[PDB]
Amino acid sequence: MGSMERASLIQKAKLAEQAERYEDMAAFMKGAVEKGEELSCEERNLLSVAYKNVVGGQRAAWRVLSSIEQKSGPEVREYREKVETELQGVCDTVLGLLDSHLIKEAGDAESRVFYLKMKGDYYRYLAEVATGDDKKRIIDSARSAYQEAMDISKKEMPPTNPIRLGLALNFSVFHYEIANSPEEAISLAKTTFDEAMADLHTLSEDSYKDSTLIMQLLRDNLTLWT
Amino acid sequence: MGSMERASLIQKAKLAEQAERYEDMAAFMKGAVEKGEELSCEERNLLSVAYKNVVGGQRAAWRVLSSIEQKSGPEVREYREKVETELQGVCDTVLGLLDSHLIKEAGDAESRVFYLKMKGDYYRYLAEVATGDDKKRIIDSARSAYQEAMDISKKEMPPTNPIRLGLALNFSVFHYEIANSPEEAISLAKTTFDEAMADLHTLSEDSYKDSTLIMQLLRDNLTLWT
Amino acid sequence: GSIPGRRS
Amino acid sequence: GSIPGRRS
Ligand SMILES: *Cc1ccc(S(=O)(=O)N2CCN(CC)CC2)cc1
Ligand SMILES: *Cc1ccc(S(=O)(=O)N2CCN(CC)CC2)cc1
Ligand SMILES: [Mg+2]
Ligand SMILES: [Mg+2]
Repeated sequence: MGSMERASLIQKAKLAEQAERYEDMAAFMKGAVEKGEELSCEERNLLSVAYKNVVGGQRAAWRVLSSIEQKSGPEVREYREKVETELQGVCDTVLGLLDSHLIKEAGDAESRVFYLKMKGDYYRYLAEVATGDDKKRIIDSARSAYQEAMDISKKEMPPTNPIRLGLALNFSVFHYEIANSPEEAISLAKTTFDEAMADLHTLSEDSYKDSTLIMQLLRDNLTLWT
Repeated sequence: MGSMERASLIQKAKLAEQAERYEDMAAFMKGAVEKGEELSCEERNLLSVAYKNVVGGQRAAWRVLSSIEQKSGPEVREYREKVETELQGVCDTVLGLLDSHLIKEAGDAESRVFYLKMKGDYYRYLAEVATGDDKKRIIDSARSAYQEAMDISKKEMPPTNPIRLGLALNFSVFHYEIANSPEEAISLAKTTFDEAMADLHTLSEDSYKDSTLIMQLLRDNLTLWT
Repeated sequence: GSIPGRRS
Repeated sequence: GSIPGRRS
């Protein structure tokens, strides 16, 4: 997208979202990132929404094909492998944008935490499909990214901040589903929920709605896990 | 897909449908068609389902972008144009498969009607986005395909046959939405419904369910149109 | 509306 | 489940 203006790429990403054209939306936002300027809060959200939709469809397809493969010529494995390779390619693309150079140029806590949460998520999606020599290393990469995000978030954000809350939610999912640490997942989700609940009194009506929506998700996991 | 076995392409198209990977499903079925053998009833349905899903997403996106464009830089028109070009490319691809050589090799009425209904549908989707020198010619192409399908279907199929019913449904939509002929649309839908209703007594339970599902769609249009 | 036609 | 994260 090198010949398109940054502002036009951002405008088109917004149009692509309204049209439910998430692959286009991701390509527009990748082009925007590659212009080399830092991203605003709204632009970070467009980038994240685009790729979460793309990889979400791939993950759902991969789970369907993997289930069929587990229940049973080479066609099912071949097709599962092609969807898997495509999913890994998208994750690698996102990780490459974060490494060149979104994270290193992100100095305030809001931006850096956002990108490190992304990094943990995309390594987590790689871990979901990993089986071999690098499954352990991929899991550690996800852990390290989430942990650094958590350390900054606890130092620099209030406990009701929605990015801090979503980070803790996803890290708890990492512990439960990837790292075989359900007790760590439960402890993290409970502590996060309780510390947020104690801070709600400081919030406006609108912020209260933002925070409680994510706190509910923590609760729904705790209900499924306990 | 020239190096993949026909049977493997058909198997993978079925897997792609279960995974909701419709672009893949369409590419697998295009590969199957290009092997040059005629298609069975089940295979014709896989081809049709794949492309209807692909073009359906494009049409829905095009309508979102066209609405935004009508309500209002060059970005919205540019993006609507790119989605439009992609939609036209898919329609041209389907029409090319029908012309080389599905229709000419389709000698029994079931196959020929199925493919001519497809041809009418894909010209209808082209007509939905056409504005210029060829809008009239594209509309006539759709009309001619549907009309030939109708002539064969009335001669060779009972009035409850589901393909005959779906053809009449879609042709009535063509009349209402494309050809500015709502009375022709209403007459066709009413006559189709009534002649099917008079034939239901000949059907098994399963066939009765197949036919009445499409008759309901004719009724829902008649209710919206009258 | 036309045949949905999107499920085999 | 994780953050849906699929709508801006
Ligand atoms: C990872 C993650 C956390 C929280 C959200 S949110 O609450 O839906 N929200 C955060 C802020 N932002 C601007 C209002 C939009 C999304 C999403 C993802
Ligand atoms: C164009 C069109 C007409 C009818 C259908 S159906 O009734 O859903 N059906 C026809 C036969 N076939 C095998 C049972 C599957 C689909 C679909 C499309
Ligand atoms: Mg510029
Ligand atoms: Mg062969």
